[PDB]
Amino acid sequence: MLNYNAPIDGQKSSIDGAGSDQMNTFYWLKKAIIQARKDQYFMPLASVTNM
Amino acid sequence: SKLPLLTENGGRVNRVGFTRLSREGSIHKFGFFYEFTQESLDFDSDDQLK
Repeated sequence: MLNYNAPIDGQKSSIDGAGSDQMNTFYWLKKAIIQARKDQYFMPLASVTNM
Repeated sequence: SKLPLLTENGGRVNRVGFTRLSREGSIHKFGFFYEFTQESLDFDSDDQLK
């Protein structure tokens, strides 16, 4: 029984012999987890005087 | 020496015989098998491993 073992942790899969290993070992979700702008007081309470 | 020289009075002379042989041949069996676990086909880099 050729078993998948665990390529991520180092154990090569059985069918992948000699110098070979699995070449799609995870999934990129491609949806980055980003942060938004910090809440801004002070700034919107301001009048402007053109120069 | 062994020519079928037949005379004119005939008779029981020059008698021969016949034989036959036989051949033979048998049948054998061959076969082999391989094994796989479902994970080793589901979780794998290549699609059509089978």
